[PDB]
Amino acid sequence: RSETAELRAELVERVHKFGPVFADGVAEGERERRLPDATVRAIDQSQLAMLWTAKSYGGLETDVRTMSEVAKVLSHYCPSTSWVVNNVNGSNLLASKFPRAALDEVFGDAPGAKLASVFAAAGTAVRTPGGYRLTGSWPYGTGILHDDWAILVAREVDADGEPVGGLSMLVPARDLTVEDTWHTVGMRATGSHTVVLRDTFVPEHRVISGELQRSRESATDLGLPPLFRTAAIAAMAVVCASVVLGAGQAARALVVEKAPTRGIAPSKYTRQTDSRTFVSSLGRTALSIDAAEMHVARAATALDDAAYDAVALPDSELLRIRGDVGQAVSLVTTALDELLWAHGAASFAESNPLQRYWRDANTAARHAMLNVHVGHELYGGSFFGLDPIVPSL
Amino acid sequence: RSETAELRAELVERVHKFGPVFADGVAEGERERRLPDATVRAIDQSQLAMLWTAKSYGGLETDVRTMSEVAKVLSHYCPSTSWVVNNVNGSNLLASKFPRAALDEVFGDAPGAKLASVFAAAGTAVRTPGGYRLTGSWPYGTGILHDDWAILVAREVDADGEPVGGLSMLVPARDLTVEDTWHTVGMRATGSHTVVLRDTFVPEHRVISGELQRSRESATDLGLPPLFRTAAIAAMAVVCASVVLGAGQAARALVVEKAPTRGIAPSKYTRQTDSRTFVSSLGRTALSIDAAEMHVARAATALDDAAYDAVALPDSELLRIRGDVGQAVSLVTTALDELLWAHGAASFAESNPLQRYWRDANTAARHAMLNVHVGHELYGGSFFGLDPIVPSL
Amino acid sequence: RSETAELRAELVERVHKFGPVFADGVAEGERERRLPDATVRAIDQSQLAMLWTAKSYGGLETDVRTMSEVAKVLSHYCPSTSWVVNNVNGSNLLASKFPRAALDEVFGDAPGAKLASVFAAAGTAVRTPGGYRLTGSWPYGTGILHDDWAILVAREVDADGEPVGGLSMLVPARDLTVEDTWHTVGMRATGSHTVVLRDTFVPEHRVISGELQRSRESATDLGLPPLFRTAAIAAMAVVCASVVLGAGQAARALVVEKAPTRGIAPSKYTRQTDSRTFVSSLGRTALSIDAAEMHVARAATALDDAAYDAVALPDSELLRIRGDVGQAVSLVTTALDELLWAHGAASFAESNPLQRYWRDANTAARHAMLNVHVGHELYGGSFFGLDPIVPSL
Amino acid sequence: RSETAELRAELVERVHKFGPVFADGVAEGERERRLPDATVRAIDQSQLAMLWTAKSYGGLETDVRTMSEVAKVLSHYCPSTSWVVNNVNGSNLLASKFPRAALDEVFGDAPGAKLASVFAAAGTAVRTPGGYRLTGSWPYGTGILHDDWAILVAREVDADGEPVGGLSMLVPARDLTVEDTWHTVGMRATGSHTVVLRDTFVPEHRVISGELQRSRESATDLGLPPLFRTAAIAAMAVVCASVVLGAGQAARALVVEKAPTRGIAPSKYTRQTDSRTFVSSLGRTALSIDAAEMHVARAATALDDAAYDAVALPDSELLRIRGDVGQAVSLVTTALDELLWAHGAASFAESNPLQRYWRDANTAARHAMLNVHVGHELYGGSFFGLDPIVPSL
Ligand SMILES: c1ccc2[nH]ccc2c1
Ligand SMILES: c1ccc2[nH]ccc2c1
Ligand SMILES: c1ccc2[nH]ccc2c1
Ligand SMILES: c1ccc2[nH]ccc2c1
Repeated sequence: RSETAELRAELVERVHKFGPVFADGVAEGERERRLPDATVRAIDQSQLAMLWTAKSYGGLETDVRTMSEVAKVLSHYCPSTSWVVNNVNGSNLLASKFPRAALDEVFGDAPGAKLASVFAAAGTAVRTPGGYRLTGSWPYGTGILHDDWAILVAREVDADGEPVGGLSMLVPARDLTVEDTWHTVGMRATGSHTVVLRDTFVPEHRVISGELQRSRESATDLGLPPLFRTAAIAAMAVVCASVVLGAGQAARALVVEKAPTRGIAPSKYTRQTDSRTFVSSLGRTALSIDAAEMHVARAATALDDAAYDAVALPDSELLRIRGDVGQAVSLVTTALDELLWAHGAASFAESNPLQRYWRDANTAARHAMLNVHVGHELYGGSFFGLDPIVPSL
Repeated sequence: RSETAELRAELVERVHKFGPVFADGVAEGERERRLPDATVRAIDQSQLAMLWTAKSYGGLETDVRTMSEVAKVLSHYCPSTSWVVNNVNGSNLLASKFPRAALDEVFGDAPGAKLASVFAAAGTAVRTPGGYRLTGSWPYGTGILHDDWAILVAREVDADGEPVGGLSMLVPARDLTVEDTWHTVGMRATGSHTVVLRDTFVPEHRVISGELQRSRESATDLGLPPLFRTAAIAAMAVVCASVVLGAGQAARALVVEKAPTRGIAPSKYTRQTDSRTFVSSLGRTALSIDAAEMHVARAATALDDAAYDAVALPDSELLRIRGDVGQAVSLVTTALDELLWAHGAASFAESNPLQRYWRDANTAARHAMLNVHVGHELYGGSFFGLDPIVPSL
Repeated sequence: RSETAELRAELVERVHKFGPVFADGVAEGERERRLPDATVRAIDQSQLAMLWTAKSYGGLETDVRTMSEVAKVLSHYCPSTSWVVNNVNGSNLLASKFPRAALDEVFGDAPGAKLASVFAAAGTAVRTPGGYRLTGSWPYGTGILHDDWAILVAREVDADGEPVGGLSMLVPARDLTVEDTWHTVGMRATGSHTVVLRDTFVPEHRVISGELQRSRESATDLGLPPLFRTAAIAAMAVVCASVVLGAGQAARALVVEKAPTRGIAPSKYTRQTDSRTFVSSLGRTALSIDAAEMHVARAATALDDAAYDAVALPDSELLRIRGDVGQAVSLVTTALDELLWAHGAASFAESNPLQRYWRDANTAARHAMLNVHVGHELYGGSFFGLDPIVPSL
Repeated sequence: RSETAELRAELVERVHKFGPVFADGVAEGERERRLPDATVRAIDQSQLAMLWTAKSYGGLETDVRTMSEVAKVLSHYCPSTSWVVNNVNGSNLLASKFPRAALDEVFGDAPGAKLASVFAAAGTAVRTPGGYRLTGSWPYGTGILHDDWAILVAREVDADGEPVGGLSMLVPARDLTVEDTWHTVGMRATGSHTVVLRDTFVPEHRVISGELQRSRESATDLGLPPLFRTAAIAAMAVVCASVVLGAGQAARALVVEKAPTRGIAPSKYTRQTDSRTFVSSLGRTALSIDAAEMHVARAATALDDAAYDAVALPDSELLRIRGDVGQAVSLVTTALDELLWAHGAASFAESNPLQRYWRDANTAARHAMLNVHVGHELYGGSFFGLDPIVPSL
């Protein structure tokens, strides 16, 4: 275990090393709505997309905590990069549910392979000899422009067209065609465009049931390494929350950094630190962000402990983790509003990084897996053993 | 009084009549960072910049409540337009502190005259024969590109250069030169650029002491009409809050309008109205916005009552009004965050008006006169008769 | 109308006149869990139980606003008295749904008649010749010990025992028997004991359908005076909220009164007013209480306007009023927690009135008609025209 | 270290073993305002007052985390007992700053010795031959009736009467005289009465400077065991917060336990679990309590890590811990208000444990060391290196 703490220290140190490159390409990504080439280069050199890739394929093969800690530091430099990087690892982790044939095809000669994934069942597939024929239109395809493969969920149907089952299908970039639909006010460089397919062929070995994609049966398998025992869907939500969290932490640091050089208009306080109302308010806001940090870590640690222990997390724990992530990001978005008040009107200038953290965090926070209202109802429901209101845990 | 309620109904009806024009020019203003010509035309035709202009100059000469109600409806169509319109009236109201010579020069042949004003003392003036010589750089000059005059606050100095007093100075557009400094993520079309002057001459009749600009001695003057008895600085803050409020109300209406046609991902709720967690949350959020509405109205009514009654508002009332406006906008920005949660990820699309209300309201809310933390300390301080932490009330 | 504002001023002045008597009997009522005789005397002398009694029976016959304003001032002296007084008027207002025979029997020779009422259907009634035979056990019978009659809701059944309909039944104190069940930590003097009946006879003229008790058909009846056109159930909730509100306002006044004579342990602030963190926080807390005040008044005014105008309030307005009252009391209970923080450890001493307001307001706030969560779901539901989750409006 | 986790499991198991006795004496303690004899017996048998007593004196000598975890479970049975128990250990820990002579006198033949302590400098002491002469009146003396000694802070003065320095003085029960001043609405059995002294003699060996009482110089001393390297004042605040936290957790468990057997009046929801508005709200409230739990643990772990590592905590860390404890208890008191709303009117019945947790937690939370507003200003101030607003850290 002392190894995994040491590795984290190195990967966090890499983010600081490569950070300047990510920070350098912020303006272009905002402008173009995709990651600059220098950034993608840096992501590939740094191996930050390989944290949840297996060691057998030359990956780093870390744990949930390490990915989270890396995510939070990355968001300081560029929230979009942090979001793409984390979604790639999460997508790479989900690919471990596919057969060895698929995994070998994807990672065999590509240690730094990068996957996209959209779980919304936006397509229909039919049985054809040797595999499936897939058609659909999948929005919110994060980082699809730079990814090698994509995991797409679809609804299987028969010759007549009646639904028979859910599928999770791994298709390469060569078969992909991407529509430009990502025009947003935050997380712009994420390039979460729509993936389109039209009668695209997918072989048997690169298709699993959606029922098997959600599986946590690997939790008790001693043959697998700890990482692949982890509850992947929960783990993905945790690291996504870390991206949002990290942006909020950067917003706090900035407001602290600039407070002694600014006043509170139109008050007598020429310095923001001179106002004890400002200081206590900032102390309060900081403690909310600290709570969100403790929330994300609690969940990350629960997933890591169970993975190493090779025990299956009960539904109640998974339901609680979904509440933790929703609560954490909800605290951050409220904290950001409080930080804009603390800073003042200059925060909304395009030259100011504060509005950038504000916009990126707020946009990313409304990801399905981070829904605070759904999270509350899930966690609240676990106390009475009610039916989960979401299909996947 | 039944007249002033009838007039409001007509002016609100005008906003709806001209609204389509304002709504039509939203995309261009966002792009260009200034109001389209059709909008400025509509503002001049509608007389919405003449609400706080005197009847003797062919103005409408209404009251605080009416301006507020017009402001809130305007924000539905374009928050930037609402902000410019309201700042013009407020600036026009502040001009009534100047001598008749200035007022005649400004409004004599221009019933629809539009003033800018920045109160931050960003310039220095010296005595010269017949007037003053003024130099400075004044940021945040709202709607300056379309305005005829500008009220600029400056610090008077002597031949040696030692501060002697504060001044409020009315200078025309012909003497103005505007720097392009307004690059923001919200309230973009407001064109709050920097006003620059360099050894510009201002005559005696268009200069008053800053000490007289803040004056509320007109409160008891029965010679003046009610409007000009009103506490102008307080009244300006109230209508500014109305702009922010109105945006929040439009955000609420939109979320209500779209809820039955959307789901809550990734939950079983295919319709947002099917979730009672969604409905109660929306009910709660709506009640916060309702409180902000009641806050702004309370203040508006206090100012109007005293103006018609010809009584001077004590400091405690003015201090309370400053708390009301800060509280109202603080509730709206928090409510907007809650509405983004209610709506979901689609809210951050550029095609969606929700992120537009969100950004515009949040940017405008950090106006000095709307500072929530300062407002709290002011109102709290009035309970114990502490010294106000702001110079103007 | 200038009369009803003048009358309010007098009735508020009466509360101050008789206030010392109510304040004098606080300690005894706390001890004995019922109102002292001096208090009941004062209630009868002051006519504060006759505000919603008809003028034809020698009552004051005021409006919702006046009752609310009286309620808020009463809570300063003794919250329990305020609660009893307001419940009596509300119960007296509900009696106007009964036939003239009942009203004459109740108010004919008793202008200062005081009714109790519990709406929870805790009893069953059967048809007998000339009336009904009633049996049941009704908890939460506020002020029953001092009341002359009681309005009890029951479920009608047949000889076999199958439910047939809902009833509202007016029975006198002579037929009542009261069980001592009111052992609480707040609102102790309210004496909300359980009313018990056993095969008690109730004649036809003192029984109406529960369906007619909830009726708002009197809203458009020009024959009735304005008061009896008012939506009684909504009006009762509003004045109940006023009792809770008034306690919160008294808590605020006390904290303001004592702040300059106390410190903030263990800080350097020997005076609470010396801490600007304390002052701004108090300013914030005060603004929440101000919002609750504006909420209650908004609702009161909506009910009064419609009553005088003789128009029926649509469900949406009534649903909104239920949200207003729940929001108002929710703000007050949160504000009280904030005021305890402001004051400090001395607040929880039995000698300190602050913990008394705290306990009384918190207990009363959980009245069914003041349920904040139900209120939110009701008001939220009105936006989409959903079925109300409560039977009565 | 695996020992200290094992010991905790046993001490938590002891609280459950002896819990029934504490729970049994709740009604009497509430009535009499002091701990029943069976409780004091149980405290002495269980060794729960000996957690922060040295092993050399036959104590358990645990750490901050263990005391905290024991505190939280104790509050389930009786919050007052938990508060007394924790204050005794904290007082016993502070006694380690005194010389060996004092420690031997106190703990030499009394392994289960129980100390009181009040830090408010409410007394004056003068130099006399062989020691000091002490006079004063010290309020809030928790558990003084059952304690063997008391640590009292005083101001040293000269023959003339001018202040010279601060003192911390250890005096036995034989020299104590206790005034009955503890009449409160929560934490009643704590018996926090006033300690009075009149020209009482205190020898040199049982007196240290207040300057040495606050000392953290023991942090780096490898001669001392880890427990006595811990920052005692910070550690005391942490365990006090644990008492409040534990009460809030018990309130949550109760509301969860009773929800399926209760309805939400006056709604259609016959069961509380049937309302998804109730469930999500409870989920939200639970997450606030979870945050407070994570706050207290974070602080406890920071103190324990530094103690075992033998490093001195910088001021910034100590300032942060003071923010954590204030935030945690602030979350709990707000959470309790939310839980009363969830439960309903039955919560305020004297027979219901919910109002007991509510009152006890709220009273205890206003302890100086748990002041949320002071905590915010302290933690906020650490970001800019401002002077601490409290004398002790
Ligand atoms: C939930 C679970 C897994 C996922 N992979 C990509 C998106 C996404 C959402
Ligand atoms: C405060 C008072 C008046 C003002 N006029 C323009 C800005 C502004 C701010
Ligand atoms: C709701 C409506 C009317 C009522 N009368 C007494 C209680 C009560 C509750
Ligand atoms: C702060 C620090 C230490 C203490 N001991 C007893 C009370 C108390 C408060």
